[PDB]
Amino acid sequence: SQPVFASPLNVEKRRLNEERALMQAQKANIQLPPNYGDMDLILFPEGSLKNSNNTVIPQSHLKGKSVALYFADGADPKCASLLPFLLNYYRTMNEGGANQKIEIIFVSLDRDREAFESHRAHMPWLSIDLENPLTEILKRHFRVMKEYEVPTYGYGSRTGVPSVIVIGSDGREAQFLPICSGLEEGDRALLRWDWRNTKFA
Amino acid sequence: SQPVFASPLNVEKRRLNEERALMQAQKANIQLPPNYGDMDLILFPEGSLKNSNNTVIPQSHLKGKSVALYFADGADPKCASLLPFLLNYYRTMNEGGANQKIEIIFVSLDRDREAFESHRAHMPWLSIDLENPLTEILKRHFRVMKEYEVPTYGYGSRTGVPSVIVIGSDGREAQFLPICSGLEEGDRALLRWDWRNTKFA
Amino acid sequence: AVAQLLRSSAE
Amino acid sequence: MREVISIHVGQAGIQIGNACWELFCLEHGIQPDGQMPDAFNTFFSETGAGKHVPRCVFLDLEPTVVDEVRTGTYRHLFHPEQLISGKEDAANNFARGHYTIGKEIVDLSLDRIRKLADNCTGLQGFLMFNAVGGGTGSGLGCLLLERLSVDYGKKSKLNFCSWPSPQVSTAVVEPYNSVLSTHSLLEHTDVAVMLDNEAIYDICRRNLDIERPTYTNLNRLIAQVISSLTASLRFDGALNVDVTEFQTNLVPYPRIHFMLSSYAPIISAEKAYHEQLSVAEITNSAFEPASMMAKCDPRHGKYMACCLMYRGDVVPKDVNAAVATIKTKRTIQFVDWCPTGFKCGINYQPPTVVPGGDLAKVMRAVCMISNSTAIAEVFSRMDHKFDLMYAKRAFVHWYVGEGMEEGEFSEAREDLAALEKDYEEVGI
Amino acid sequence: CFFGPDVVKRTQQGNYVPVRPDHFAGVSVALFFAKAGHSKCAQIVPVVRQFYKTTNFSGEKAVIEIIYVSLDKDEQDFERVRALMPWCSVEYKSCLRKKLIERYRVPNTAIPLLIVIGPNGEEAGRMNFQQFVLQRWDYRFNKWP
Amino acid sequence: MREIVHVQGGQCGNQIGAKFWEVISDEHGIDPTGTYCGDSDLQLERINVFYNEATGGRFVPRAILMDLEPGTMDSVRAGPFGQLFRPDNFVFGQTGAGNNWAKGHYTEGAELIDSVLDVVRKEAEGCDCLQGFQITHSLGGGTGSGMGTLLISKVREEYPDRIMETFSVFPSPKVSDTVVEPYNATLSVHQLVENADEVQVIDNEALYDICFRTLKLTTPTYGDLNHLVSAAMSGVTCCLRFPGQLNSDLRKLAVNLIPFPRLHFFLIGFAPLTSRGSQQYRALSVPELTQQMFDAKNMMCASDPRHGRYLTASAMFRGRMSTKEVDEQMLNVQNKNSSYFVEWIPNNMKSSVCDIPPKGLKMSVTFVGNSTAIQEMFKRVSDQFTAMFRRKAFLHWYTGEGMDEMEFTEAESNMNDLVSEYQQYQ
Ligand SMILES: Nc1nc2c(ncn2[C@@H]2O[C@H](COP(=O)(O)OP(=O)(O)OP(=O)(O)O)[C@@H](O)[C@H]2O)c(=O)[nH]1
Ligand SMILES: Nc1nc2c(ncn2[C@@H]2O[C@H](COP(=O)(O)OP(=O)(O)O)[C@@H](O)[C@H]2O)c(=O)[nH]1
Ligand SMILES: [Mg+2]
Repeated sequence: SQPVFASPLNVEKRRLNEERALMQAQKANIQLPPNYGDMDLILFPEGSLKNSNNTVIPQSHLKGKSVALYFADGADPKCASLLPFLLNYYRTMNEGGANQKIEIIFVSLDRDREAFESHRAHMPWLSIDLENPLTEILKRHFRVMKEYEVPTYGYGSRTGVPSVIVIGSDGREAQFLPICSGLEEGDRALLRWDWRNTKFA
Repeated sequence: SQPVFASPLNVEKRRLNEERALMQAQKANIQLPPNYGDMDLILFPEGSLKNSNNTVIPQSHLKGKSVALYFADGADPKCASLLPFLLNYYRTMNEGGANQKIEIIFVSLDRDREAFESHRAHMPWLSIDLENPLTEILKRHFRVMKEYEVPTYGYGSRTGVPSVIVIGSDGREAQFLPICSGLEEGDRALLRWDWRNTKFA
Repeated sequence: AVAQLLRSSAE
Repeated sequence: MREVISIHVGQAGIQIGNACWELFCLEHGIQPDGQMPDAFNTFFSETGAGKHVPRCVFLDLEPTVVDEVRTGTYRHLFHPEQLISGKEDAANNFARGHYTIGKEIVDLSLDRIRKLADNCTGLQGFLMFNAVGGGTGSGLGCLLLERLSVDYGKKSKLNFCSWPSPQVSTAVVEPYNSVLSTHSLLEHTDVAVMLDNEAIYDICRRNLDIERPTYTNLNRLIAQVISSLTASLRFDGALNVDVTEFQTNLVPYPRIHFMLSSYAPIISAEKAYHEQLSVAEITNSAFEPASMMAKCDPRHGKYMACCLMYRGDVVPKDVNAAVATIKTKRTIQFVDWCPTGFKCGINYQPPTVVPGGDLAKVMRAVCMISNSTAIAEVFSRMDHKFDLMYAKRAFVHWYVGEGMEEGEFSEAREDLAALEKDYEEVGI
Repeated sequence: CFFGPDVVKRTQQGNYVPVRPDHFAGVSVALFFAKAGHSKCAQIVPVVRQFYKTTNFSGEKAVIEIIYVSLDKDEQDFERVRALMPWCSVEYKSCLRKKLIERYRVPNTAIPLLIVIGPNGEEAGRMNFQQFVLQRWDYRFNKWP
Repeated sequence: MREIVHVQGGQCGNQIGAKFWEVISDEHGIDPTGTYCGDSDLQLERINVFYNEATGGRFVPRAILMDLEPGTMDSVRAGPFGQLFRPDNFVFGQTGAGNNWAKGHYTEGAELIDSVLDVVRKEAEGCDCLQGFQITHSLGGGTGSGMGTLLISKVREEYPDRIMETFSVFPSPKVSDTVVEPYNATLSVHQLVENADEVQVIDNEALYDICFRTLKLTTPTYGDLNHLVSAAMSGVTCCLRFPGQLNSDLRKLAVNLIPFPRLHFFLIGFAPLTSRGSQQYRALSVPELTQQMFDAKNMMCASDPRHGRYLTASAMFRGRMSTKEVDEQMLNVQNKNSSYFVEWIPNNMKSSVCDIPPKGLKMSVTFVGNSTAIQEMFKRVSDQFTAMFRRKAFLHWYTGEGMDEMEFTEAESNMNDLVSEYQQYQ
C-alpha cells in the first residue's frame, strides 16, 4: 500500500500476494488479506533494465547499492539543466570509492524514439525502455507527470520533471530529493541524497 | 430471503439450492425446501469482477475485507459531490493500517459504454461492467433505481442513486450508510462504516 | 478571454 | 502509571502537535490505524484489542486546521471528540478569544479533559502548545489555564509558547496579544518555555543548510525537543528526571519561570558523514549562543539553572567530564547564589528520525532547557512595541468594543514592567 | 572480472586469440588511445612501438604492456591498424572499449593519449602528446601483484 | 461554516460579479449547469461558503442580483454561467435610476428595497451563522451608489456585528463619462464611511493602466477588466475555501488593517501579472511577487502609493511556497522603503499563506494596503464636487424628488473630516 494505493504496482502486487496466500490457504488459520510486511513483489523483471549498450542487466545486480529513478524528459530545459549536475555527481561518487555504490535508472518522459535515443546518448547509467508498460506503470506509481491528463485518485502530482527519487525494494520512497517540491531546492538537492540508510535489499 | 424475497438473485439462489437438495435427497432424513440458514450463493462469477488494471479479480480474494457496492451514475450531481469524499475515505482507510480493510465494487446507472468508461476511469476500486446482467440483478436485489422502469414487486424504494451497500457473503444487506435516505446525512455517512464487524466471509 | 488566458495561464 | 496530557490550542499548536504526534507514533511503533503489529503509557491509552488513542485535545476556533486532521491520514488515530473545533476564529484578538466566543467551547474542553484525566491516578502534568501572537492561542489558552488552576490546583503545567520574533511578525496586532498573554500566564503556569520562529529559522539555515523551509520543517524540531523532554517518562535511563522535577531544580522563585531551549546535534545526513558526534561536541553546541531556540543572546544574560537531557548511547562518566568543561569556560556566566546549577538526565533510547525528513540518524542528542536573565530583552522589545502602539490608541477599538474594559492594557503593561524589575534584581 | 570475456585480443597470425585473464601479473599496463588517419597518431605509434620493443625485450621478464583502444570509424581500418600495432588490443564490436573511453574522458585533439593504470583499474598516470616525453613513465611503477 | 452572501448592485457590479462567479466556479470545478467536475476533495470541503445544495445536487450561488433596469440582468442570464444563478435571486427593476442618487436611494429604490431584504434575510437565516456580506457596486451611477448603499444601511441595523466588505469602483481621475460623478460619489461616501467595515477601492483608469504596460493588451474589454477585479476579489477570501499554513478570514483582515474605525479604505493589487511575451521569461517565486505588489504600476486604484504612507498592509499568498523567504521579505521591503511606512506602528504588515493557488498558476498573492495616499483620490472628488455645487448646478435633479439642501453640506463635511483624519497621520 506504499506509497499510494491507487497504483498498478500496488494492484498487481495485491492480486499476486492474495493469490499465493490463497494457494497456501487451500494447501493447509492463516491471516488474510496479507500484511504489507509479508507482502512481496519483484519490482524489475528480467528484461527491463538496459545499459547504454543495450545489454540486459539483471534485477539481482542491484544488490548492495542505492538505486534512484530519474524521471526525466529530453525536451524540458530544466531537465537539460539538471542532467549535467546529476552526471557529475554520479561520476564522482562512483569514482571516489573502490566499489560503485549509487545507481541511476532513467525513466523517460519523451514522445518518440529519436528524442529518446538522443537523450540516451549522453547518459552512462541505466534506463528503462519507452514502450515497456513499466514506465507508465511506475509513472502512476510515483505520481510524476508533465501536466494533469490521467486521473490520479485524490492525490495530485507529487512532482514535475525533472525528479530523482531513491527507491526501496518495495517501491517506497526511501527519500524524495527536493528538485520541485515544497522545498524548491532545485539543481543542488543531490547533496541531500543519503546512501548509508538507503539500501536495495 | 433477506433482504427481500422477490428479488432475482434470491429466487435464483433458492432454485439452485432446491436443485442440489432434491438431487442429494434422491441420491440418498432431509428437510425440503432447504432452509435460509443452509442456502448457499456465489455472488460474482469468474469473469465478473474487474480491477483498475483491467485484470479479472476473483470473489474469494475479497473475504476478510469489508466490501461494499457503490451504485452510482456519472451525470448525477449527488455522485459528483460524493465521489471525492468516497475516494478520500477509501484512501485514508487503506493507507492508515497494516492490511487492506475496505473494498468497493462499482455498479453503474450510466447511459452507455463511453459514459461507463469515463466514470470508471475516475474510481480505482473494483467494478462490474454494464452489459453484464450482474449490474441489473444487483439493482433489483438491492432496490436501487433512478426512476421507475422496472416493476418493484409491491415494494417502495430503499434508496436512489448514489448508494453504498455494505455486503456480506450471501448477499446480505449488512448496513446502509445513510447518504440519501431517511437520515439524509450526505457524505458524513461514510464515517459510520463498521468495518470491524461487517466482514466478507 | 485574454484575461482568462493571462491570469490562469500555465503554458 | 505516569501519564501526560497534551493540550494544543491555536493553529500554531495544532500543526506543532501534528509533528509532535507523528514522532510519538514512530517511536512507539504505532501505525496511523492505532495498533502495533507498557513503557508507552504516558502518551497513549489502551483501547480494547491493541488500539491506542493519544492523550491530547485539539482546540481551535477556526474549523479548517482541525477539519484537515479529521480528513487527513491520521483521521482514525485521534478519538473523534478530542478534536474540538469552533465555527468562527478569534481573528488575532485577545479580547474575542477571551470573552464572547471562547466560552461556548471551553465548557466542552473541560468536559473532555475531565473525561480522560480521571481514568488513572498518577497524572504527571499538562503540556500546552499555544501561540501568544494569535487570538485563539492566547485567548482560549488563558481561559483554559485559569480553569485548569481552579480544578486541578497542584498539577504541574508546562508551556511552549511561540513568542513573536524581534524582526519578523506575520501580524501587526500581536504586540497587544503578547502583553495580555504574558500577564495572565505568569500566574497560571509553572514552567514556561520560549520558542521563537526566527530562532528555529536560523537553526535550519546554518546547521541543515535548508535555505527555504516551511512551518512543517520547524515543527519537527520542536517535536524532537518535546520527545527528548518526556523521554524519561517513556524509556529506561541511567539516571532520569521526571517532568515534575523541572519545577524543583530549574525555578528558584515562582515568578521566574520563562526559560530557553536548545538542541544539539541538529545535522543533515551528509553532515554526519564527516563528523563524530562526541558528547563534548554536542553539549558545546547546545551551549553555543546561536543555537538557541528563542533568539536572544545569553552572552549578556546571566544563567541560573540549566538542565541537560542527554538521550542515547551516553555513558555517565563523560557526562561529568563534559559538564566540567563548560564550568571553566569563562564566556558562560553563572549567578552567584547558585554554585551548582545542573541536573542532568541520561536515557538509553536513541532519537527516532522521521522517514523522508531532514534530520540525520544520530546516536546521541542533547535537549537543553536553561533559565537565564536574557528573558529581560525578550520582554524589553514588547516594552517598546506596546508603548509605541498604545501611545495614541492603536487598534484599541476592536478590543474595547468586543466587551473588555479600558484598563486591562495598563495593568498588563504594569505587570510586565514589574516582571522586568523582578529579573534585574535577581541578576545583581 | 573487469574486462571479462575474449575482448582483450592478443595478436596472432593465422588465427585470432584472446590473451589470458591473469597475464597482467608483474607487468605495468598503459592504455593507448589512438585513431587511424590522424596525423599525430602516425608518429606517436612508431615511437611508442620502438619504446615497447626496447623496454620490454631487454629484461627477461616482460615489464610493460600496452592495450590499444581506438576511435576508428571503420572495422576494416581498425583491423589494418591492429595488424600494424604489435601490442594487445581490444575488439571493435566489444562495448568494453566504449566503457573505457567514456570512463577515461577521451574526446571524439587530445587524441592520441596514454593512461597508465593500476591493478584495480583506475588512473595512475596521464600522458598526452600535444606539441623525448615518452621516457617519463617507468615500467617499475605499476608492479602488479 | 462561514458563509459570504454576495450582493450585485448596479450594472457595473452585475458584470463584475458575473465574471467573479465564473472564476469561483472555475477553481471549484463547477459546471455552468451546476454539476461538479474535478474529482478532488480540496475543491469541495469548503463549498458551502459560496454555494448551496439544492436537492438536485447542484450548487446555487448565495448571490443576489439587484438592478433597477432589466437590460443588464438579462445579459447575465443569457451569458455563460448565468444559468447558475437562482431565478428568484434576480430582483427586477422597471423604471431605473438615471445615474441619479436621489432616485436610487429615496424615491424609486424604496419600493424595491423591501423586495430584496426578503431574499437577503432568506439566504442569511438559512445557515446557522455566516461571516459577512460582500457588496459589489458602482459609485458613478444611481442604481449602484444610491440603491446599493441603502441596502448597506438596512443589513447593518439588522445584522450589526457581521463583516461588511465592499468592492466598490470610484470615479476615474483623468477623463470620465456620467457627468454627475462627484454628486453620486460624495453622497455615497458619507453614508458608507460609517456603515462599511472594509472598503476596497477600484478605479477604471487604474484597471486600464494595468492592461497597457504590464499586460500589453492593445484591446482590453470589460470582460478583461472584470477578471482583473475578480482575481483579487477571490484573492481576499482564499483561506475560507482552502486550507493553508497561515489562515486568515475577512475579519482577520478587518481587525489587523484598521487601527481606527472611521478609516477603512484599502488599495488593492494583484500579482503575478505577466504578458504573453514575458510569461516564460520570468521566474515565479516569492522575491519578485513582493516587489510587484509594492509598485505604483500594479495597483488597481489610481492613487500613487509613494505620495502617501502605508499605515497598515496585508498580503494573502496562495500556492506552494516556503514560509521563510516570505517571512523576512515582508521585512525586507519594510526596511529598504522605510520612509514609505509609518513609524509609530511597528511591523506594519501581515502575511497569510494559503496552500491552494489559482489554476494554471503555482503561486500568487493579493495585496490589501491601508495607505494614506488615498487622500489624493478623496481630495480630487472634493474639488470637483465643490466646483459644481457652488453654482447650484444639476441640483434640481436631486432636491426635487424627496431630499433637501443641508445633507449636501453634511456630505462634504463628513468627506472633509474623512480627509482631515488622514494627513494627521501623514
Ligand atoms: N512554529 C510555528 N509557528 C506558527 C505556526 N503557525 C503559526 N505560527 C505562529 O503563530 C503566529 C500567529 O498565530 P496563529 O497560529 O497564526 O493564530 P492563532 O494563534 O491560532 O490565533 P488566531 O489567529 O485567532 O487563530 C504567527 O506569528 C506564527 O509565527 C507553525 O506551524 N509553527
Ligand atoms: N470595471 C468595469 N466598469 C464598468 C463596467 N460596466 C460599467 N462600468 C463603469 O460604470 C460607470 C457607469 O456607471 P453605471 O454602472 O452605468 O451606473 P449604474 O447603471 O447606476 O449602475 C462607467 O464609468 C463605466 O466605466 C464593467 O463591466 N467593468
Ligand atoms: Mg488570531
